[PDB]
Amino acid sequence: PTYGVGYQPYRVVVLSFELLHAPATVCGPKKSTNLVKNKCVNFNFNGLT
Amino acid sequence: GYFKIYSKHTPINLVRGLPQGFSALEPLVDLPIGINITRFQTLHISYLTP
Repeated sequence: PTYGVGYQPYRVVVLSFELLHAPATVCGPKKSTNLVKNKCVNFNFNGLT
Repeated sequence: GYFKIYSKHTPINLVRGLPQGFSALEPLVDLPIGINITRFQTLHISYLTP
């Protein structure tokens, strides 16, 4: 604990995003908007726009 | 790369043979296993008895 600032331990985590020619298994969070009814709206349902 | 399993369960009173009739198979589950399959085998249960 009394070592220098540049001599202190840093916990390093390297995230490597691998993208092959295969179907993906990790995706970013999907969002949601409140459902509106009885009104001409631009809807998106699971990619169906 | 998707393994799709469809399933159906029916109460059949026939004793032997594949029954004749129509019954659609609702999908059970799809999995993105992404492997190559060319062969398969079934596993049965065994009843240990004295």
